[PDB]
Amino acid sequence: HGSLARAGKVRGQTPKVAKQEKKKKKTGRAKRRMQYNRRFVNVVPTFGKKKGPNA
Amino acid sequence: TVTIRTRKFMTNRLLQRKQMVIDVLHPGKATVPKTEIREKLAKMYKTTPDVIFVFGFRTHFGGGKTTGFGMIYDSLDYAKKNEPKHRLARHGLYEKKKTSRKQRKERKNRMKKVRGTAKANVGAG
Amino acid sequence: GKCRGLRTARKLRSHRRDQKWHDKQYKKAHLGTALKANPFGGASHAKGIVLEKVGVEAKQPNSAIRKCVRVQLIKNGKKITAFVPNDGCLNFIEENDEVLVAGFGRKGHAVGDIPGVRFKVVKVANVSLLALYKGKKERPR
Amino acid sequence: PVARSWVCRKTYVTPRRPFEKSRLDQELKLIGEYGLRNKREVWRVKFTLAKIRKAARELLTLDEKDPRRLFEGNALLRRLVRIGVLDEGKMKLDYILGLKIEDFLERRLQTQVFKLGLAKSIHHARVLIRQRHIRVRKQVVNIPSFIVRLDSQKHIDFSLRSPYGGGRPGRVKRKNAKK
RNA sequence: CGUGCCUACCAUGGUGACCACGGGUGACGGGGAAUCAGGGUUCGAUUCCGGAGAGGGAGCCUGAGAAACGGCUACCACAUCCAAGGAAGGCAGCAGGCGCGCAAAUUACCCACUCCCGACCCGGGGAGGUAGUGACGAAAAAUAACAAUACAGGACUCUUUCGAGGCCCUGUAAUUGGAAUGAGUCCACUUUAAAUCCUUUAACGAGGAUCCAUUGGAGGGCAAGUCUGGUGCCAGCAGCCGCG
Ligand SMILES: [Mg+2]
Ligand SMILES: [Mg+2]
Ligand SMILES: [Mg+2]
Ligand SMILES: [Mg+2]
Ligand SMILES: [Mg+2]
Ligand SMILES: [Mg+2]
Ligand SMILES: [Mg+2]
Ligand SMILES: [Mg+2]
Ligand SMILES: [Mg+2]
Ligand SMILES: [Mg+2]
Ligand SMILES: [Mg+2]
Ligand SMILES: [Mg+2]
Repeated sequence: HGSLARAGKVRGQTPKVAKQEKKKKKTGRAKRRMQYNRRFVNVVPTFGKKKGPNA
Repeated sequence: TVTIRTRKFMTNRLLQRKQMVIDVLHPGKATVPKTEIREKLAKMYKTTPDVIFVFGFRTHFGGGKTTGFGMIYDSLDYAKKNEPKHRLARHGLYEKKKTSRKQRKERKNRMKKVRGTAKANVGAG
Repeated sequence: GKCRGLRTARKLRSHRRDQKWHDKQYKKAHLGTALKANPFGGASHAKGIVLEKVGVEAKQPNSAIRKCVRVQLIKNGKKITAFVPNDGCLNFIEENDEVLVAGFGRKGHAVGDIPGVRFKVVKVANVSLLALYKGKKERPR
Repeated sequence: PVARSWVCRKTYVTPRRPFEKSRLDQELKLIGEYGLRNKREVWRVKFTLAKIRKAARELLTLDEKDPRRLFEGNALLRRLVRIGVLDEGKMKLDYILGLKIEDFLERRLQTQVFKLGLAKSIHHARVLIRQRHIRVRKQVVNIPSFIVRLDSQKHIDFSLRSPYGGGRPGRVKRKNAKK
């Protein structure tokens, strides 16, 4: 077919964005500590009818 | 500082030897080397220090007991005869002086090719 | 309707051994045509060298031009229409390059968008396509 | 040929459904309650409890006066008492099946440290049992996954260490900075 | 040694639809492995037992034991040195090399342990053991933590408290410590035939330039965004439905 060389069009016309400086991510036991403390200690004031885990 | 004790004890009067398991206790510094444990066991056995051998030392993961096998003999001639040459090599009684690979096998090959007077000439020289 | 006597186990094993062939999976697993018909010789991966680069059309509800690599094998020697997975990589796959191929999700069927391609490009001359689609491990020049 | 060892045990159960909301919530609150690293060491405790349940049902299958049932049941009760899950009371074989997952996690090392002091925030007790600071007996304990046996249960000391044993492991840095 | 194993004569017998006979097996046979109600299904070349073979296949000396192949003779296919008249070879042993393939380790040290051979307490053993590559797979497990001061996003005990916090999760690129311990830098040990690795201890050894956790996904199954900007059935995504 004549339009076979339409390759890399999106990665050639997509503007690049510099990945900004993100802090280090605590892993393992610390990650499970923050996953427990994100959704098991101070969420129950917000009642379980509505849910807001990401927006 | 250190404390050397025995755990299991056997006696073989056929070879004039006494075998034991040695635990050295450490609430302090590192594993005591070959010389000082041998000297303290020779002092506790109250004989000449050139007769008692010991081999193997463990460590129970931070201080504690170190475990080894000790051979207390009574005769130095029986020590030179009964102990193997690798345990004579700790004090340097036996030396082989050519600890090289393929020497024996290449002498076997050079004695396998030729035979007789030429074999005694090449294989020895 | 069955046969349920104490001396009927020969009749049972004969009947189940006859009716077991009518399943598709048993006959494609224990008939030699799944060795002497397919490529790979019954394998998972095979190297191959590019013969041509052909764009195929997609199905009827999806209007797309998929990119395919006609692969000449090394082991069997069959001609295989492969598929370039990602967005670029048509510029990264040149003419007559060593290409490792695999399946999509199933040996029998193909992907519901591509009509007649069972195979998918993995490597480009001993350096994989995921690295070339990312920034590291660029091809030899 | 060679003859050294060929044996392989997998104390690891991956569940059938990978993504269950209530089960992942239960596992996350279990990890956050008992201070763990990942879910494979939850699945270890799950596999050991399931193996105990399978052995208990295999014993309860047999007749009451069976010698294998009596011997293995008395041995299993003795082992569970020496672990510390059961009491010296109900010695029934269905009382073995009437157990939960949290009992072995309570009978781990740092949870018994939490019950008997010197723990001070289980997330810090992880560091206190990784570093040589909590030592069940003269043989030094280092590994967190350690079952505290009921026979002693109280010998938690530490010798030749930083806060009480002595020495200058890193305070010599601060002292050389002040000098 | 008992045998249609062979020979001479005599009889016409023997097996089979309860699958005889003939084919294929990407078929060495098992103890076993994977798979979790039970019943089953699929592999087992592989460390232990037995069998077969040393490129194919035939014959044989010695010896108690071989149709042996790190024994021999002849044929076929390979293949080395020739000074061209002739010799010499069988890694489906240990390393290693070529080819093949998606696919698999170093021309290492030692008889120290295990046993094995021999005339023998003494010799030898790529049988084996040690070491190198190794994310086939399994076991334990830090990855920056934690207890402190303070702005408080403020849930909670209760009193008009617009808070008394001897309970508190959290953003704190805000400060202070155990300056911990771990990885690595390395004395001395130890192990070891000689080393290496496990452990011990001497001196070093973290403050975001740290000593850096990645692999896939965020429409439903299936956990998680009706966020932002381009691309506009093009690129593509998606194993299925589907989106553009
Ligand atoms: Mg399909
Ligand atoms: Mg075969
Ligand atoms: Mg099973
Ligand atoms: Mg079964
Ligand atoms: Mg037989
Ligand atoms: Mg043979
Ligand atoms: Mg042989
Ligand atoms: Mg050979
Ligand atoms: Mg060959
Ligand atoms: Mg994606
Ligand atoms: Mg969902
Ligand atoms: Mg996918």
